[PDB]
Amino acid sequence: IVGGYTCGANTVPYQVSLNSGYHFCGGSLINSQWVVSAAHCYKSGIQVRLGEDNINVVEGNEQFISASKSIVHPSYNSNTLNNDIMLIKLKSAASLNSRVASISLPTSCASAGTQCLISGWGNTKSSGTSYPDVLKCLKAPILSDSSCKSAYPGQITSNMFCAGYLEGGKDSCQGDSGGPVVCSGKLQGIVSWGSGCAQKNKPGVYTKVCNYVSWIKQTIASN
Ligand SMILES: NC(=[NH2+])c1ccc2nc(C(O)(O)c3nc4ccc(C(N)=[NH2+])cc4[nH]3)[nH]c2c1
Ligand SMILES: [Ca+2]
Ligand SMILES: [Mg+2]
Ligand SMILES: [Zn+2]
Ligand SMILES: [Zn+2]
Ligand SMILES: [Zn+2]
Repeated sequence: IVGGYTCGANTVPYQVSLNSGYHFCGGSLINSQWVVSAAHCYKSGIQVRLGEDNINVVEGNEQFISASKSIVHPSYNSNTLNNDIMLIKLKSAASLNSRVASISLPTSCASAGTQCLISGWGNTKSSGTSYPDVLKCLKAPILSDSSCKSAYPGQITSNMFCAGYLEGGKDSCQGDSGGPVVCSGKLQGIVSWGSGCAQKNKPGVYTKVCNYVSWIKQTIASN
């Protein structure tokens, strides 16, 4: 996350860290047994880490659980990143508390203008590499699809939306990947892609989760 701030320990209780021997992506807990993340974060051998803040220090509120199954969206296009969402099932159900909580899926999609919270342990330098050990937050509004499409002509579909600052400076970045974008209490986006990070006129692109609620509910009930 570039131009963000330190969230604070366990202030984003639904945030997860996907670890395959090191943190590689983020994700969101949707109930005690399932996590939603991005399909471009797909790997085999994933361990989910809940209650994290400093991912390099066992501070006491973590739960480390292995994934029993991963389901990448059936129409995921790795070339365009259209339908960039995946579901991970845990081997054991997590114990939810103040520090580990699930986030609610939306009833409707959110409007442009709406401010959201995005978080992750991803890169924090636009030009450089600096990876943080504690969770970083960023508040950004959803941009109109018009400015999104102008920034990325012929690359945006109806399953994506942009959020950010066209002036540059603030953005999610690699590592934040799969992470949450919460606006008004609902999970509305998944950190998917961008052009570099925090570049002017190159806002972040997010998966539009409100278009996947029936797939998510049907998939978790039958698995
Ligand atoms: N080595 C790894 N473990 C790793 C993990 C995830 C990655 N994801 C990318 C990316 O290439 O897929 C990537 N994810 C992005 C998310 C947001 C923005 C943005 N808003 N500018 C840009 C991004 N680029 N590389 C990655 C490398
Ligand atoms: Ca920790
Ligand atoms: Mg994240
Ligand atoms: Zn990359
Ligand atoms: Zn990238
Ligand atoms: Zn990524």
